[PDB]
Amino acid sequence: RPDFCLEPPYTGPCVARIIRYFYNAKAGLCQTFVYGGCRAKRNNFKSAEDCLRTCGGA
Amino acid sequence: IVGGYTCGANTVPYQVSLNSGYHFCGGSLINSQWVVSAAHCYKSGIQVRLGEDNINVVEGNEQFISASKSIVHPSYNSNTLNNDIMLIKLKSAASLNSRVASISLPTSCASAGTQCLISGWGNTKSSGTSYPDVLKCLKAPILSDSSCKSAYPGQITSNMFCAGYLEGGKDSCQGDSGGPVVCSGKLQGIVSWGSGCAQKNKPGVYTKVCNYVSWIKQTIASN
Ligand SMILES: [Ca+2]
Repeated sequence: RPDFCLEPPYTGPCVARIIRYFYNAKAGLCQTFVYGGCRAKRNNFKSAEDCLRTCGGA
Repeated sequence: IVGGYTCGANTVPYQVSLNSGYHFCGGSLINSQWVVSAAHCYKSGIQVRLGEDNINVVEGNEQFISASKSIVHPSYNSNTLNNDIMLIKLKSAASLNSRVASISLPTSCASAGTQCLISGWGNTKSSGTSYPDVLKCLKAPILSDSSCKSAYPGQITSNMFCAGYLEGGKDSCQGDSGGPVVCSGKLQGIVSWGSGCAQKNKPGVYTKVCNYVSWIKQTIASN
């Protein structure tokens, strides 16, 4: 329900080590994190550009 | 791999690393032109790295071959994770010879208690993050379907099996996905998912390869 841009990054149950971006509202910037490969939440982007376009300013 | 040991350079010749600008998943070579991995490891521009030990340094026995085809199981369910298997065709045939070899597919499924070898370049810490340079190994037993379902209520399908130790401390972890679970020289599982790493009562979950042998053989032969 709340702004998905403010949710902490979600690695998920799968065990891959895929680098994705998430918007870090505390730092005011899109940062990288490890995504496991499945069950991604919305604050998970394939590029800094996608992250900024979607969550910039949150 | 958490709680494992250094395998030793090229001691697991069928282990490959899937690279997309960095290591993100593992895989198992089953033929000079084909690799088996997990469906959730599907990515564009995959480069398969064979003959690897130190994943961060060129040691002289590596073969970097790009994927020409990455076929995810037609019934893979990205929500339940059922049918988490993928076949990758290599653009050129790999040169097999001691340090690079294929692993046999199973002729029958493995029973609970069967000791297996799980390997990968994934995180080695149950708390925190530390990625190894060299390949890590872990000996772990296949667990009963009953115990697997008890650990993960309503999440275990007929195409999944648990392996590891309920006490915790030994398990596969982020970066190991798609990698091998070999028992008695046969590829019985593919690193798929879990709950945290090496946590008590939360063993790793693996794709049950024995249920896909017919599909694997026919798919490889028709591509
Ligand atoms: Ca290397």
